[PDB]
Amino acid sequence: RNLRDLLAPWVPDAPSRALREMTLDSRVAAAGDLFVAVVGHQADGRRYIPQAIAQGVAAIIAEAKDEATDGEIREMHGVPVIYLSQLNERLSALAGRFYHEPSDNLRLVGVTGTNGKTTTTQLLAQWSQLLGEISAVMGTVGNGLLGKVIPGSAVDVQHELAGLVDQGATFCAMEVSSHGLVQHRVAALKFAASVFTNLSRDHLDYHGDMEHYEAAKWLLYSEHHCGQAIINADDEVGRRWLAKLPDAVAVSMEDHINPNCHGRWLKATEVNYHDSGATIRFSSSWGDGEIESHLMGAFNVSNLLLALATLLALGYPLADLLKTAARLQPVCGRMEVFTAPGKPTVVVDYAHTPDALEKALQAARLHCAGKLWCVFGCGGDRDKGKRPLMGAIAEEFADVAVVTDDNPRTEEPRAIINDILAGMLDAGHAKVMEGRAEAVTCAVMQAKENDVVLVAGKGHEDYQIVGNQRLDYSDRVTVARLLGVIA
Repeated sequence: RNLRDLLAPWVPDAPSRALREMTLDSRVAAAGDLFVAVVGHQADGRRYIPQAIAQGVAAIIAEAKDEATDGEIREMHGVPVIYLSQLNERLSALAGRFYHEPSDNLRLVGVTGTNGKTTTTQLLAQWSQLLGEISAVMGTVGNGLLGKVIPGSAVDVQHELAGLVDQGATFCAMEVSSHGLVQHRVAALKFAASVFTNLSRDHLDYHGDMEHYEAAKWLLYSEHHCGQAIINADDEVGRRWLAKLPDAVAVSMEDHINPNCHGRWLKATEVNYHDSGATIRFSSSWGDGEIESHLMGAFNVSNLLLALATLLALGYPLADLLKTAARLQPVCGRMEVFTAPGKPTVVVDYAHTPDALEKALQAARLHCAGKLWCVFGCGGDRDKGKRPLMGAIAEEFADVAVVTDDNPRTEEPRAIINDILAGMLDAGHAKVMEGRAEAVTCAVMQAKENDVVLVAGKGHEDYQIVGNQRLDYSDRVTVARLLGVIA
């Protein structure tokens, strides 16, 4: 790491200086560092140049706006200060070079969209690893090699990706937020593939607004190295973009592939939602097949198909993907299915809002031949508004609502339950059982073999907050033990 080499693409004259780390934060800027002084929203890093110098940074790269011309090399207390125009725009490229282009030394797949990013990223990372990659993820859950994900500027992105390259990662599945993209946080990453789960947002009913939003996004897209484009054709915006991208892969489970285009495509032709997952029959430009997914609900069929289409597009052989699909697992505590011979199917999901609970129940219903049970409660000492809404949802979308406790904290547990019941048309038809473990047990032990019990609100969280006490408790463990299986 040398300032002169770092800057060679942009500034030919730059002085030679050994550099340690690259940081935007003057507070942590230490001896030998490159401090990068940016102008942000109500913050100007140039103000902190004297501090950084006093802390012994080897060099500084600074926003040129108002202060200097692009490429201008100055010197303050024997420290080179190099000014660059549009530094925010170029920060990704700058950090990329500094960290030896990590995205050129592994297969990076970006996933964008409002929903399904985490799941699709997890599936990409899992499936690629099943086929022999050392895979990693970067997303909302955290960053790391698979099974080692620990819970962010353009510099942080490149640095983290370099970290992963150093740990041996050959594949990385990255969640890309709309906000990250707009702020040029992934501007210089070489994506092998970019996956769109959707491109549809609220607040775009005026066609001028839809046009500006789309224009902004198309502009951003055109500036990035997206690689193979894999787009969900079941999304309306998805379809519009597919019409403009003859090389993009169209993915559908709802009959939106237009075969006249002769493009690359992948479509589920039939899905059987059953008591332990989904059997997905599909055709594609790569060949046809049948996958046994152990994920639940229609949305996860879509996510799986997107990951499949992506890996096919990257050249992973269909036969090997088919042979490994049954090993794909859900994100822990996300529509995570528990089955045991001759017992009801039990799904653990973290759904703890009206919208999430509704979606979870609708997903569970697809796999449910008998009655759908919903075991849930609401957090105490928190916003109470969702309580009757969750009651109404449980009553509507389940056949049996079992209302119980879920982190009652210092609030009277029964009072929370009463607020839930208040939301129902027929509270008397709900079952109430206090002690969460007892409520779970009640549903699981009474439910028929062909029933499904959704246990909602905790997912992977292994505690029940009663009073001030963080009591050891797991829905997953409770369910596993009742079914005689292992969590």
